[PDB]
Amino acid sequence: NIYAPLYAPFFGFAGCAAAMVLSCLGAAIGTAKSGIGIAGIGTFKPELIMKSLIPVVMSGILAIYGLVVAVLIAGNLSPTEDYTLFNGFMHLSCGLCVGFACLSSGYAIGMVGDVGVRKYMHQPRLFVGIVLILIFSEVLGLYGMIVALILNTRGS
Amino acid sequence: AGLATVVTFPFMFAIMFGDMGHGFILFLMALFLVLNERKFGAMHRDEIFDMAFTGRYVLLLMGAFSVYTGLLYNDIFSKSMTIFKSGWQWPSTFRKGESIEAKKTGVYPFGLDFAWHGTDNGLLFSNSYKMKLSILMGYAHMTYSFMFSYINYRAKNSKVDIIGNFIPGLVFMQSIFGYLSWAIVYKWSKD
Amino acid sequence: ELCPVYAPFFGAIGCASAIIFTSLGAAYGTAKSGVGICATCVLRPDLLFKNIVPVIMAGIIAIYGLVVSVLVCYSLGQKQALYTGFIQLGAGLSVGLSGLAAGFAIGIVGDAGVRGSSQQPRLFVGMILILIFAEVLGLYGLIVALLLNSRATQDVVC
Amino acid sequence: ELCPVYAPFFGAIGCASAIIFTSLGAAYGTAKSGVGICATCVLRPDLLFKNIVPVIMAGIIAIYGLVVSVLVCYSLGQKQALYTGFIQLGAGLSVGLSGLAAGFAIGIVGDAGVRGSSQQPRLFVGMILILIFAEVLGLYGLIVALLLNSRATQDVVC
Amino acid sequence: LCPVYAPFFGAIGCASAIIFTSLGAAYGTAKSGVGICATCVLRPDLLFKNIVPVIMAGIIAIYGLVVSVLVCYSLGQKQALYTGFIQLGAGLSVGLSGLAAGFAIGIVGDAGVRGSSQQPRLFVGMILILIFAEVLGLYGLIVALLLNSRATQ
Amino acid sequence: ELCPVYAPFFGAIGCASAIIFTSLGAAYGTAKSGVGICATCVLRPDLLFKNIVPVIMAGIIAIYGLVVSVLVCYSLGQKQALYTGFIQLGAGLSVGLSGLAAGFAIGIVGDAGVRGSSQQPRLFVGMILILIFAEVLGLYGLIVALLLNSRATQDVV
Amino acid sequence: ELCPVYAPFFGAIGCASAIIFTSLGAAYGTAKSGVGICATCVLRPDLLFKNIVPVIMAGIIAIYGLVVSVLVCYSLGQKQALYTGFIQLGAGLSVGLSGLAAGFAIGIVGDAGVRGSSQQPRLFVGMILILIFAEVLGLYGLIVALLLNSRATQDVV
Amino acid sequence: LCPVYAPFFGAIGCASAIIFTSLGAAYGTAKSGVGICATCVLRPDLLFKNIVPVIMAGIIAIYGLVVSVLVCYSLGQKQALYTGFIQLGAGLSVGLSGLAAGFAIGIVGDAGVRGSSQQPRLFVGMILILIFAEVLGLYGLIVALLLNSRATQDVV
Amino acid sequence: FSHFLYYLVLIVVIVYGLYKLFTGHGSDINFGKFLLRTSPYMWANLGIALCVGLSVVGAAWGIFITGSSMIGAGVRAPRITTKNLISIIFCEVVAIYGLIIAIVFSSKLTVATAENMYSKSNLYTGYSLFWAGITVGASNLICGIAVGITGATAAISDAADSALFVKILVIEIFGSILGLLGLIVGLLMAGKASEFQ
Amino acid sequence: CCTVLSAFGVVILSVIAHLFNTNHESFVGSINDPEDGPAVAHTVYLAALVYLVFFVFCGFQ
Amino acid sequence: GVYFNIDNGFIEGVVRGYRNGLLSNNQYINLTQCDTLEDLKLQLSSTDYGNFLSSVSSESLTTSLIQEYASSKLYHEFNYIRDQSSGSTRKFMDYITYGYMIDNVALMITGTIHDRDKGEILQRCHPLGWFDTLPTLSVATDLESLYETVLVDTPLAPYFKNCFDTAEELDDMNIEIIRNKLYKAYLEDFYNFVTEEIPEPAKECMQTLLGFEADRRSINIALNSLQSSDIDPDLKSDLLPNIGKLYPLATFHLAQAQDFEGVRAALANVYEYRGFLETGNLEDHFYQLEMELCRDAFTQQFAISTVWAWMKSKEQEVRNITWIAECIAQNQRERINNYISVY
Amino acid sequence: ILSSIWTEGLLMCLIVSALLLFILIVALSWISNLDITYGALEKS
Amino acid sequence: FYTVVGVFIVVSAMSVLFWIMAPKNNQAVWRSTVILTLAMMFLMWAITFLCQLHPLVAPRRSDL
Repeated sequence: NIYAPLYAPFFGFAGCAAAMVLSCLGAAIGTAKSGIGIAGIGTFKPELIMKSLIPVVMSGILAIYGLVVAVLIAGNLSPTEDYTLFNGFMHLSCGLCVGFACLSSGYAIGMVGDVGVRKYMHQPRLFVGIVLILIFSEVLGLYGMIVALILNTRGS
Repeated sequence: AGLATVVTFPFMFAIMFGDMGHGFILFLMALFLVLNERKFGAMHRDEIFDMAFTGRYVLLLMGAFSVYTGLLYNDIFSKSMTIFKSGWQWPSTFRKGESIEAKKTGVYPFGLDFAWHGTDNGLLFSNSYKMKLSILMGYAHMTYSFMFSYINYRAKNSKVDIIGNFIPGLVFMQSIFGYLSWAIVYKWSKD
Repeated sequence: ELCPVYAPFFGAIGCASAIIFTSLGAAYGTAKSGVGICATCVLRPDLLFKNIVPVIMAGIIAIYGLVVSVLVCYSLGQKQALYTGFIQLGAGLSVGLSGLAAGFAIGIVGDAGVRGSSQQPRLFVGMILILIFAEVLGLYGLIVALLLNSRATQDVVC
Repeated sequence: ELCPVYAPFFGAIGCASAIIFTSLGAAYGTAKSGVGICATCVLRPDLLFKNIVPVIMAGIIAIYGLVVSVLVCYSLGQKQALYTGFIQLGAGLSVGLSGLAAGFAIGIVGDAGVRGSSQQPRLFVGMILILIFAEVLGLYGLIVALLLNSRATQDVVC
Repeated sequence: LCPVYAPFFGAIGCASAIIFTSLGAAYGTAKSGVGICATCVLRPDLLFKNIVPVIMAGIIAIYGLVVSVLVCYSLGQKQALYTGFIQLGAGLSVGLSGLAAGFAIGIVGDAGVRGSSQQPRLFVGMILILIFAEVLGLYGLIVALLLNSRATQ
Repeated sequence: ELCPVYAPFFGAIGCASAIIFTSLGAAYGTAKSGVGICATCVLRPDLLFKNIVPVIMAGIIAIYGLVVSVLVCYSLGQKQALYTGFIQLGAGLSVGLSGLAAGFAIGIVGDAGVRGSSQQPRLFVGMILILIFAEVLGLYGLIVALLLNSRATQDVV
Repeated sequence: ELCPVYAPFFGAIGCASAIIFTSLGAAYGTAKSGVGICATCVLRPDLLFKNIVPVIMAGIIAIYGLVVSVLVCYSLGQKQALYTGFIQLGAGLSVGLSGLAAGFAIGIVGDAGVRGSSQQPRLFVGMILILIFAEVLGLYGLIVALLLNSRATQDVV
Repeated sequence: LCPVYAPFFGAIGCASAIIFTSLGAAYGTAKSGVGICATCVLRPDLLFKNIVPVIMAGIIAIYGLVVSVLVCYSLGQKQALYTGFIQLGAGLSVGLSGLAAGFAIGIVGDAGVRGSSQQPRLFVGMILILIFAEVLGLYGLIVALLLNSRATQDVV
Repeated sequence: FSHFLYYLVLIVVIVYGLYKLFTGHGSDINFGKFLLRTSPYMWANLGIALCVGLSVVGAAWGIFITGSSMIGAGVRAPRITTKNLISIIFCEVVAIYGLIIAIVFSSKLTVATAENMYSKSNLYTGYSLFWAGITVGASNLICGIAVGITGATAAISDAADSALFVKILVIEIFGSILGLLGLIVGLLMAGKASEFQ
Repeated sequence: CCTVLSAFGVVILSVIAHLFNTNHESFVGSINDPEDGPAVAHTVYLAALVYLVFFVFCGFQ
Repeated sequence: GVYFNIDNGFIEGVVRGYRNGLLSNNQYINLTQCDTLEDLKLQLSSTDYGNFLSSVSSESLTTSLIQEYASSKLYHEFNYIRDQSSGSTRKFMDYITYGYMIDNVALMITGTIHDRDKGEILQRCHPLGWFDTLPTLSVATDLESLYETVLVDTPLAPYFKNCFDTAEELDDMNIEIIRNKLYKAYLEDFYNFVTEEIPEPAKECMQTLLGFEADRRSINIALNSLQSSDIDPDLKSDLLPNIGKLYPLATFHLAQAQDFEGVRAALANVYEYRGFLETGNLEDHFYQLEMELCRDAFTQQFAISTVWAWMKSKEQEVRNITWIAECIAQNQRERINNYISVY
Repeated sequence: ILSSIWTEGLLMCLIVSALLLFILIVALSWISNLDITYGALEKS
Repeated sequence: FYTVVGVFIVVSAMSVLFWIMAPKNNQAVWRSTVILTLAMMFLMWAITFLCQLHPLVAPRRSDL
């Protein structure tokens, strides 16, 4: 079969790896850079820490976004079934458009939710705006996951 | 926790440090400190030798168990001991330089068998044995130290802590890794 | 010869790029402006919801990337023309690397605008107008990619 | 041979480049001059709709890129000459990488002009004068790209 | 099946197994020896108990030497690509692991021997941290000695 | 095919790199730890002849490179196997890029140690003890390269 | 095949390299240690001809590179073997890229030794001894390249 | 044996003989000129005594010029590839060694004319160090002349 | 100088690609035939070695990040130097993840017959072990660095006040989700891959 | 410390020489092992005597 | 924060430990309740100062000896942190001490115009701003023979770029000009060092802490020039630093500020310094804003600006302890709560 | 065939020797950034 | 396998006979050291005996 060559799972497992590595990279930037800002206010008003763990949770959801598409790419890969190069390019693209989506969303959550938590010890009215900017910066990875799911269902 | 440590720490040491030659050296340099503990007690000890002489009885057990387990292995300065009768016989008539197998006659009485020494696939068998050994001894150590939690919650007379932590912990640990440790023994039991 | 087997590669990376670079620009525009929002609403709490307009303005860039990437995704085929893959690659780059530019512009304008609008209340209308001039760049990229994607599969053959 | 299969690649990345490298110069001219408006109109907010002319002249070069991207887009085909792809790549680069220069010049001149036009109000007519020279650099690239694109499909064969 | 370029990967694996491990051990010796020399100018009686990080860095290089010696006894002119790439993997594993473990022992060791002169309760702390960083070289040595056993089968 | 024409290239690079990178390592060990000697023997020049041990232990690394370079040089040939060139490349790199590390460690430890040994004379024994662990790195590289070079032309065809 | 057309490329670039990298190392050793002479012989102008030792020991490196670039050159020739070109490239690199290291280690030691030996007169012998240990690196590169160049045309067909 | 792309290496050897020696001479002239024009503001009588590092820099460019002329007058269309390789080696030998000689002459000349106004006895030491720095380019000249003497010796 | 080489390699790649494309030979730069004809043992062994290498270079990274600040923060407050070792432990478990995945991958590493050597399954199980070693080593790298950073902040907030370590251990938990998710994905990727046959 | 190494040199090398003398298969039984047993035992037993000389000489220290 | 703890792991965690010894508001209220300097010593002995005045024993204990020893242990802690520093960190520690070297130069060359003895004008010098040729500034009077003899080998040598010596030797009027101009060139150089080589989290929060030093020095120069100076604005503009938040528009109006209203209307256009010149003690306004800028520099973790934010906070702590011990020794308690505590 | 010059074996030796040389350049840039704390070695 | 149960009987009966005959001076370390060490010795003996009772891998060597 000229449409299903034997090097096609290379681009599917590359889609798995780009969906997992870059999304957990974004999740790790988003949890580490924000945990810096949460622990920075550890002494000055310690009672605002357990309320401020939201940019850590919203960063950890970005790894679930990559986990879902990595499971759904790895479920379409078998050495006995035929696997087109179209399918491999499509899995490469759907991992690649969720990995950098979650990477950018994790950079945005990490840069927002430590400055916000670090200024939140002065003004206690910041929290609604902080959560709102975190929602706007966390739907960035949801957009990429939507594109990845539509692209996975299209390419198979 | 330092009353189950007195056997398990030298024994978990000896599983990692298994050799009758190095074990006898360590037992001998520990017994040198045990027999001379009166001249060394009234003496200024620097920190390294204070560490070594404060534990002159942890090293005696760490040598005494290392001799036992390196007699379970055939490892005497990485050599075998042809003490018992082997469970494997080699063929008598074979060409020089060819790969041959051994036929199983019986089972080796005490410890690992000495026909695995200069063997190509002996290291695969030692990998399987020592991996399953580590799994079963870790299972035994964990399910022994988990009963002490029940004895603690019983001495505190807290049935709420028992039914909330010990029983859902017991039938979670034993239903997965107790089943794994049983399955290793049952695969060893069948032919 | 005219619709080769490696032809959906260009359309696939064009569908990827319109999310990658667009979400990168939108993330810059949300992050750098949210730093200014969280830095100026310490002593100006009542301006907390007037200052979200840079962040919303940067989220519309990612919506622009989302629309074009979905509309490219629903034209990828196995027996696809190489012309179609080239057009989808061009339409993906045209949204991605222009939404990155508009996100850079909104991220650099919006934090200065929310830092000056807390000090001067009449600077808010100027901030909104400069952000419209900054968002229209990504709007131009979306216009180019929607006029371009409509030409993929018009006179394709073989 | 004279119109190969890979021939629309250069036309597609010339349609894409004429908005990419144009909008990422227009974004520099918007951002670098908008941080000079938002930092100046905190004390002189009556000059807000007068200092915004660098942002407008940075938005004009993005329209210069948009026109050339549309005119390169509507001359793409599956079976076009490789000469047409080379000409469209040349037109896209001529608009993009010269509108990038015009945007750099507008961005560097504009914030220096709006920070100085509030100390001396007779520097605004000098800012407009320098900024017309900074803005005609993209119009020259638009002239070159339109003279290329008029030559694209004139006497092409095969 | 057994090409002419197949002992390149085994020879370069035997090379890298001692090269990267000695780079890590050299970083762990030098950076933690700067801390020993800086600490023991005001409190010199801690000189021979602060010597533990350079000893652990030496144990790392011994772990790399073991893999290099055990790879170079399986090299031949006519070995397969299977043996060649499995010797390459056995080299890369202990190379990256000894390099990482030596960097970690070097960065933990000088901070530990500096905190041990101010607070005497940090000697047990730095030893218990450095033991976790020591066994990472063991974690690469395990994969190296497992890929060695699958060399000629 | 087993003995190609481009096969002495890897052998000549292995003969070169064994002396090149050990000369780099010994040069850093001489340089960095000789700056410390020249800085700390302007005040106490009586201990000039005992601070020279980082320089000597750095210069041992160049001898480690020289031995392997001579032993690779006297095994080169026009019609040698590609296996021999690969083994000589590996034995050149195993001494060179390990003695480079040993020379970095000797230079850093020697410069940190001869500066601290003039303020505390008890630090000299600790400096010697750390420099032995720094010099056995290059010794281990020497062992690896000798075990390769014994294997280089053994059963070649 | 065994003596191809591109074979003197490696020999000519080795003959170039053996003086290029050698002169670069000797230029670092001359410049870096001439800064120290021009800085300390303003206070002590009587020590000009005494502190000239690191510049001379930097020039001896360039002499080592010259005597290998004039021995590779007369062993060159059209339709020489590719083995000969590889050996000449290796002997070029062994002198050049190790005399580079020896020149680094002569310059950055000799500047500090000239800075120090104007304050302490007993530091001058230590400076000479460290510079001998830094110049024996280039001597080792010379020995490796001479033993290598001796085998360039030895029974080569 | 004498291919068509053979004078490319000879043209690069003719270029690189003057290019890198001019770069070295330009570094030496620049460093020494900054030295002179900062040390002869207060001491103008020793202006013409300090021009010797600039002369030592110019002799490096003369060394490059001589080799480039001798390589230029041995070029040809139907020359050997051996001749092109030898001319490339002779160009690089004088060029990248005159570059180093120019670096050394510039650094030594700057450091010597900035301190020779303070101590008048430092001039005969500066001349002596610049002799060792100029012999570094004389060595590349000797290697280039001995290469170019054998570029067409036994050539078919 | 590194930017000069990044530009030079890019210029050489563009000139070589346009020269190969203009002369009608642009299909000679053939990445698919490169994937079909390289040995699957390269990809398999390279994936195993990079799995256990890049797990350890993240584990050892996190160990020094939350070790050096633990020892610095323990000078005034030495009552953290044993309790806070769980931050070393959380960044150390990402190495045992890569180890127990590298051994499971090396179990799938046998000698394939030369007649079916570049087959469908043998090439599949080279690709799968390569990218499933990469996605575990890189995930454990990034997880080890993130847990090291969030443990270095915890080691100083512990020495500030004792009640803060419990609150900032939660961030280490959310950071150590990542290595376990890489552990899951690398087992799902090489789940259907067979041995070399 | 030479008396400890010398006592182990008596004991270990005497056991090794006895296991070469009796043709024990952990020392002779392989192809790569030496062929003649007592020929190796004769040169290991003399080393056992040399270490016994070192043990007696360092035993009076 | 990924490459910080290589060379700065131990350095930060000790400085973060030094931060926890900053006295809180309750530990200041417990100091304001004291009745005797001995009771204040025993109250400080329960903090992290413990037994620093142990070699005094209640008889020679004055309110200046507390300021001596409490700052001396600050200086020894700074030297311990500096001795463990290497690379860019050690250079950053040196650039902090350059600003104290400038003050010791300007204090050493005024003790020779007044012909005060050299052994007593050096015990008033600052211990962190020590260079090896600091006592040898008592050798000449004019600026050129103090630069070209002593101050060439000092690291203050690039900072003498605009000090024009017109062969008038020295009065007290131009030593302050030389001081302000050296501090101007130093603030320029250290801002360019922070912008150039210091990493990004410790860059933005150090540029603000250093631009505040520039703005405070600009306001103090432009406000002390009213009473004891009659200078031209073209010569006054060479004394104002150009790195701060206040430079491009407001230091011009501070240069031609001939009256107090020329300063006040110039500082009314800047947003965070307006209201400082209206009510209250201006020095307390600058010290309060300094502590509010040093407080939110500890809240960013992997930053070398924590050293600056620690030592300025610890200097404010020594100033607050000195003010309290001055209040409880002279029996004035009307303004004992005038300390500054953000910790 | 893949190529005649850039064959299947040369092109995957130049990937192994590029990965190893990348790790070497990274590790040498780590060891090159190693500086000594000189203030804890002087008298002052 | 019944020669593992037959050794478990004589180890368990010995441990029960030592639980009741431990010396009264240090009971909680006589019947804790000796009874646990018999358990661990029997566990490693049973593991090293059952791995060779029914083996799946035969010993294979070339040089003999």
